[PDB]
Amino acid sequence: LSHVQQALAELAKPKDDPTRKHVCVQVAPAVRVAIAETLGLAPGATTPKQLAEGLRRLGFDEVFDTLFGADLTIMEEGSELLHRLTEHLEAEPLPMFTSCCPGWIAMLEKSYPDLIPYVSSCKSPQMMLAAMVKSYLAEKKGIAPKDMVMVSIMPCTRKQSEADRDWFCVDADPTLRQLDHVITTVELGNIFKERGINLAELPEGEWDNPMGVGSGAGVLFGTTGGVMEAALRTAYELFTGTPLPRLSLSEVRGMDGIKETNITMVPAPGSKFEELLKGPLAWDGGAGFTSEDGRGGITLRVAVANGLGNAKKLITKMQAGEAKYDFVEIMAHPAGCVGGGGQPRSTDKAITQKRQAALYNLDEKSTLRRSHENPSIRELYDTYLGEPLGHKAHELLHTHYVAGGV
Ligand code: SF4
Ligand SMILES: O=S([O-])[O-]
Ligand SMILES: [Cl-]
Ligand code: NA
Ligand code: NA
Repeated sequence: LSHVQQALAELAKPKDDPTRKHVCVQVAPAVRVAIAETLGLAPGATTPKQLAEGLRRLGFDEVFDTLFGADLTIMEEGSELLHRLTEHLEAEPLPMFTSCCPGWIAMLEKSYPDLIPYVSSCKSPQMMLAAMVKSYLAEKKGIAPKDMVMVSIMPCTRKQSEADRDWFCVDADPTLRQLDHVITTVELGNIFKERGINLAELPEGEWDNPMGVGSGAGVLFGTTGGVMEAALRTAYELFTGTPLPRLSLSEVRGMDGIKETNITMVPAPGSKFEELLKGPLAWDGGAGFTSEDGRGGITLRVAVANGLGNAKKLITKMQAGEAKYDFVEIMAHPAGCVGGGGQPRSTDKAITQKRQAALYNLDEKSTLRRSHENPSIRELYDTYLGEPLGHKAHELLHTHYVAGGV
C-alpha cells in the first residue's frame, strides 16, 4: 500500500518462504547522524554500525552505504565536468549544474526547462547504487532482478519521486524498478520504536559491500566533502596534477543562501590541458589569466545555493549576467540534506549545525579520500562498466530531463 508498508511486507516473509525476495537497503549519511534523535538523543549519539545492526534485525539481506553510490557519482560527474571544460577550451554547455537534489530537478523541469542542457546528466548516488545492485550484483549472486527489492533510507520523502521516474527500471521494463521504496529517517525511527528496538543499546553490526565480495561497506576510510566538491577535485587534480584541499566556501554579499569560491587552475606541465590554453545563460567564456612567461590558467567560479527561493534569485542574476559561475549546486533545503523534510523535528535552532558536525568522526575528517582510488569502484569499471561516460556507464548511471516535468 504505502511504500513503508510494502517494504515491511517483503521483510515479514520468512527467509525460507518460496516467495521471499532478496531485500536490500541503502542508507544516506544524513540519516545516520539524525536517527539518534528519534530516540530523544543528540545527533550522532548512535553509531553507523548500530544502525546497520538495527536494519539487519528488521530482516534486510543486504545493508549498504549510499556513499558507495556517491563514489560512482563523483567518478561520472567529475569526468563530465572535465569533459565540458575541455570542450570549452577547444571551442554540453557551461555553466554546469549538479543533479542530485530532486527538489531542484522538479523546479528545473517545471520552471526552467531552458536550463536543462546545462544540468549534469548524472543520476543521484542512491539511483546509481540501485542501478548497479539490480544489474551487477544481481548477476553475480545469480538472482533475477525480479526477486530483488531495493529500499533507501533518506532524509526527505521526495527521493521517492526521484526513484519513480519511469525509465529508472531494469531492461526497459517499467514494472521492474531500480529503486523500489524510500523510507525517511523519522519513518525508520518509528519502525524501530514500534518494535522495541533501541538503536543506542545495540551491538555494532556490519555493512555489506555492493560488489558482493570483501568486508565492510566498500567505501574507503576518510571524507570527500560531498559529490560536488569531489567532482571538482577529480577534474582539478587531473587538470593541474596538484591536490585540491578541502573547500571553504564564503558567503555572497546581498544574496541569501548562496556561497561561493574561485579555484585557479594551472594546467599540469606537458599535459594536453597546457596545450589547449596555449543560451538562456550568458556564459562569458570563462575567467582566464596568463603570466609573462606563458604559464597561464583558468579560474573556476563555483556556487552553492541552498533553498529553492534563494536558487531562483541566483538564476535571475546569472541570466542577467550579474553573477558568473562555471559550476553550481542547487539544494532545496536551507541546510542541505541534514535539514530534509523527513528528518526529526527539534526546538534547537542550531540542530542542523549539530547534525553537520556529527556527520563524520574527527579521525575520518582528517583523511581525504578519493573515489577513483576505491578498489571496489576500480573493479566495477575494469570488469563491468568500462569507462566513465562510456556507453554502459551512460546506460546505467546517466539520465535525462523532461521539460514540463514528469
Ligand atoms: S536538499 Fe532536501 S530535497 Fe534535496 S536531496 Fe537533500 S534532503 Fe532531499
Ligand atoms: O521531501 S521532503 O521530505 O523534504
Ligand atoms: Cl542520493
Ligand atoms: Na545477508
Ligand atoms: Na560485510
